[PDB]
Amino acid sequence: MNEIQKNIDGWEGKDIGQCCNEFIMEGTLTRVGAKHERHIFLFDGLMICCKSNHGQPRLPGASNAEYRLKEKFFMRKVQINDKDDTNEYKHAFEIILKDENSVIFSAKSAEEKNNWMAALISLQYRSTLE
Repeated sequence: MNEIQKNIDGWEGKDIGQCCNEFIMEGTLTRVGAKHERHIFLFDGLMICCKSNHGQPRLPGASNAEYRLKEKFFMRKVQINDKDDTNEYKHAFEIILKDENSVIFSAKSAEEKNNWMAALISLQYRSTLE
């Protein structure tokens, strides 16, 4: 949370570093829904999306959370759906995470795209097996 506290906001949650906080997957996905980006961070406890659009003051006031940790407790059952055509589109797909919510991630790394969906498919996979 120390190396993450400088990329979150209100560090939501009641002590996670003790419950886990083991960032399963570390990566930043863009939300193709209004030119918006956020540093995604699926924790072994839940999913946390660190919003990222602009900066904020109070930098010299001990801080550096340019982003904003967004509560996303669905990793326990996600559903990524790489619904894109790059060749025809940019580089984003639909993400169907628990709590019935669809997103529009935007990756630029063939690996990230795979690690983006693989990571999600990793947990979502534990929602029936393992």
